[PDB]
Amino acid sequence: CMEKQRHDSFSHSRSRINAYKGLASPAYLSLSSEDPVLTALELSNELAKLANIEKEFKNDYRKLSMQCKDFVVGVLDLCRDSEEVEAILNGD
Amino acid sequence: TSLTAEEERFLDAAEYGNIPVVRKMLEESKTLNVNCVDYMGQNALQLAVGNEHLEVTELLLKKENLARIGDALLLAISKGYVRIVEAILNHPGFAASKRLTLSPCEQELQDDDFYAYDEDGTRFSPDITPIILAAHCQKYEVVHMLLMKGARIERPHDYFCKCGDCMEKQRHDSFSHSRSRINAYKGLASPAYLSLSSEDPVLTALELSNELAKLANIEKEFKNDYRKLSMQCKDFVVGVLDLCRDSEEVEAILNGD
Ligand SMILES: [Zn+2]
Ligand SMILES: [Zn+2]
Repeated sequence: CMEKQRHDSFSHSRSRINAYKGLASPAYLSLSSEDPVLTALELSNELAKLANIEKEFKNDYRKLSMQCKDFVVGVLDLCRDSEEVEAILNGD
Repeated sequence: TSLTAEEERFLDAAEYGNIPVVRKMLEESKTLNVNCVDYMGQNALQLAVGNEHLEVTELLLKKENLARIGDALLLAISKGYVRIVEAILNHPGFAASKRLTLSPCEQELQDDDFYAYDEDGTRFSPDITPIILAAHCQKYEVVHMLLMKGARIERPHDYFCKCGDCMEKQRHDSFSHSRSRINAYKGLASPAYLSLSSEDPVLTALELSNELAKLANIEKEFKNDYRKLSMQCKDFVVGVLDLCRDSEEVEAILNGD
């Protein structure tokens, strides 16, 4: 990370933004791992913290956290049974 | 894939609509059961219904023992395949049973995979009947067809009802109960269902709008849904009024018989 930071820091930030944009994809969120709603919530929190820290690409990280929030609310929304609602509102 | 070569050929012929190939495969073949489905795929009937093939769907429906016929009907109703809907309704399963009128969840013991979908659930909510789905889509032709069969969207009971059926539904899965009530009212408040449901549809729309507004006051949880449905009824009333071009039509709309 330090070697990447020494030269071309702008490309370093761009690469981090692109990697998080890949992680915060609804497709990647759903197909990446089991319990994708918890993963989406944790990733959204991490993106919000990074938006606080960076203070330069704040709109990008806010957009990505919005994508994660949209994924969480969309996964919740499609529930049509109470058991699905209970499973989403609390895991194993 | 657990499927064999001949059933793979039949499935691709049905999905791509190769009517001669499907007819050759399904006629006088000991093997190649018609209701062969992939592990996580679609039935031959579902393939021939999702892509409009009235001839292929009719050939599939010719076989007496076919699975997920109700799912094929729901797929055709969700779309505009009026001829496919008519063909599926002409099947002896719908004609000589209470299957069409009642919802997939509460029609019968539902042991047979009539309305069933790929593996676990149904294509739509288990509470959505064919007529409710048609009203949802505002399919005027399909709504009229289902009405001619006697399939009418039954009005849900009062919010404070205390009968045995409503209480039993309330005891477990109350969220699904509320979802079913919302879907039934969405079917009732369809402009298509409002117009084609009964005589004097403007009065029916006004009364239904008032009932929906009262329910929005009472529920305080799905207030936006009931406000949207009452807005749909108000739009229907104003639209029916608007199309008047003669004073007699205006007088008839502004006061009934
Ligand atoms: Zn590092
Ligand atoms: Zn009741």
